[PDB]
Amino acid sequence: SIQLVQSGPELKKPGETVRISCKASGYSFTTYGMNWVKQAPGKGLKWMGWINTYSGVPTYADDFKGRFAFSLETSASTAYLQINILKNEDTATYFCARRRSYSNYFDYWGQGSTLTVSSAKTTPPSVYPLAPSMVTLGCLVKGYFPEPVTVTWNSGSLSSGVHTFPAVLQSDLYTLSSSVTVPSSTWPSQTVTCNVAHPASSTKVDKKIVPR
Amino acid sequence: QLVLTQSSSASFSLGASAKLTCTLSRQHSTYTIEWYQQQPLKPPKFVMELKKDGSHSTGDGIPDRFSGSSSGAHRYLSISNIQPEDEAIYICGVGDTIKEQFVYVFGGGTKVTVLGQPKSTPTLTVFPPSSEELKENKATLVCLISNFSPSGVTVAWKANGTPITQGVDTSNPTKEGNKFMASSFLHLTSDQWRSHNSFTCQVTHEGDTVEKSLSPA
Repeated sequence: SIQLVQSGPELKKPGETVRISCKASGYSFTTYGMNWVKQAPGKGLKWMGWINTYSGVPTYADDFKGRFAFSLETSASTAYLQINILKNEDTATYFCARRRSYSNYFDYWGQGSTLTVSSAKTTPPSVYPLAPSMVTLGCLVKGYFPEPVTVTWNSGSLSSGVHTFPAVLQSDLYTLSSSVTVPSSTWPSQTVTCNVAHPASSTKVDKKIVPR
Repeated sequence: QLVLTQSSSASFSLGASAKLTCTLSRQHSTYTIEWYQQQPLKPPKFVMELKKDGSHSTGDGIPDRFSGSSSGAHRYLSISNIQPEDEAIYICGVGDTIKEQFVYVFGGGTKVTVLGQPKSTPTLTVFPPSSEELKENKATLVCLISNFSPSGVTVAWKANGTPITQGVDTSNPTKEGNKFMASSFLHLTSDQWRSHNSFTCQVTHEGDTVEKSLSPA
């Protein structure tokens, strides 16, 4: 029941600084090396380096010597990645990964922290209800920045028949749609609500779907 | 001077013996490598460690149709009876220690597609703008495209049966079950929505086109 849990998505302007965290649980933090891996959108994995969690000594890959700093808070079982003087192409999901060294491999990974570096403003989504054996209802999650958003239906109680589609991007705003398919005999007599979260703006929106 | 070379993509027929190659730099031809698998919006996951003599150990969550083989600087990941669930990006990696300094390098990754699956025509679901959006003087038309295989589609929109390209944004496909889905949006002003007799979402899949329309009236 070992886990690595990272901090959430962030939007920063070029020139600013960000600190991403990776909290280990289920083992002694100071006994395994913690590695950092960059994945730019649509690109491969790039090893950034690692930090010795006992001594606090960081080792950087050459492409990450300069603006990058690895540090620790051992009492919190947490590793940190700081990036200074941010550039657009620092936009990426960053993963922490534990290395075991019978075998040598990356055995546990954090979920990723998605960093967007842009001059565009944080923008919460506008959420619109989409009404027309089964009926398909929807929610349009329009014009948010940065990624990502999460969508559930009836607070997660409605899971079967839910399809959430990939976002599109245009002029520094993302849009996506989510749908749920329910029996026609149950709507509108039984209420259906989409729940949208946009972590980077700390917003949550509920929208009831009612007939149009 | 560690380098790992991988082709960027590979395709295999369903149920065939698939083989992916990762090649070490010449001077590192004897090195042990690691294979990882990665899916959308998820971190990579360890598949196996593979030595120069072909011996290997496989990771958590990996079924035994996966095996490793080696020849010279080449390291192979094989998948017996390859299944659609095996579609992913496979990335090799290699570590070394140099004057007490650890160094690690990932290959570029190979995206694997499984061909020869049963074909499936897209289902279209269209939605008109909400009254809420219309009050903001805007209209987004939504075309949800689902239940299709293989994953390639093109999407066009028509207004009164004439092509409309301005304001169209179409998503990449994503995998649901074994099949795929995508979305397309047509961004209009509320006046444009109200002024046309019809708007049509037109989806081409495997060279065949299906259409579904919205009528403002």
